[PDB]
Amino acid sequence: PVPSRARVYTDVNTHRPREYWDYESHVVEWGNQDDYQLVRKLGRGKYSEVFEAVNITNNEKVVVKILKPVKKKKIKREIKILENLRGGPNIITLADIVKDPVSRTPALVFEHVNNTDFKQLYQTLTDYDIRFYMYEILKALDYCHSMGIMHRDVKPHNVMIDHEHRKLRLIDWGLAEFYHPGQEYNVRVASRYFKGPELLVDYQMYDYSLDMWSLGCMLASMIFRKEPFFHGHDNYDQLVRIAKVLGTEDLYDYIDKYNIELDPRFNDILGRHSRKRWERFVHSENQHLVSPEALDFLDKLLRYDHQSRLTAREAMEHPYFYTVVK
Repeated sequence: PVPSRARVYTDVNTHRPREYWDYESHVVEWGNQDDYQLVRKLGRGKYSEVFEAVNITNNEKVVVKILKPVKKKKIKREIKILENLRGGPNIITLADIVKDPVSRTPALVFEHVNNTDFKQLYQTLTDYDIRFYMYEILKALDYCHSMGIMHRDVKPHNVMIDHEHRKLRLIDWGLAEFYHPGQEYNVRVASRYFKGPELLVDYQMYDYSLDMWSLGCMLASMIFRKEPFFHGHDNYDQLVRIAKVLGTEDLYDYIDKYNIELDPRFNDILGRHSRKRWERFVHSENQHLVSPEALDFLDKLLRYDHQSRLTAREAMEHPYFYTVVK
């Protein structure tokens, strides 16, 4: 396996004090439990129950995430990432961190954002709406990459949209990591439909560009109205359905370039496939969302070679966003 480096923000953490990325030695400063009053449940998560609440101290609208017991190392990482990124554009802000003195169980308190069900939301988005919100997610990603942090779970579930106020937040940093040039990460880190080829072929020296693939998947679902775009049945099958769109030739070039040991179990399932034109996924029900610049932007995000992909700031430059600059 040939080593790899991020083309941007390569050395952010290299020139940052230990205290910035050494989340393990980070000490949490707790708030008061009794400062918060629960109002409504917002639904079950896999690792937390989420409640609508109010800070009775200053009457601020809050959301509290009551955590299920999980390894504390993981939550310390999330907290330190949240703290390092606070104030950033379209980054959810951690307001406070509290603990229940009777049950010991911790809970994270975030700013309230009024979220619309994304399933019904993408169904009504205008051409401008896709560009605008895409430009907003980009803001959060460039910011967080510039702070030496990969999100690693970019997907519609983790994007809070308040449509009436056209306000967007990137949430759920529980999988996020600090980028260190040369470091090998574990690849079991995204949601299936949003995993980058680098994860699926078990290439460990990845970077911020992973998020840009995921953001690519989101764009493909929005402009084509096919959510999710790559609907694989498992990790192996996920690559196959990517290969069915991007082609097997560029996939094999990708492994060769990085001297990747492709899992022997891929031998009978990949086959041969050609690069499809993006205009093939265009029909009369989604046509109004698709423009030449949209298809160019997408093609420059969905590529096997993670180094080839547009960086977040390079993506903000694209023709596709020329109207959303006002």
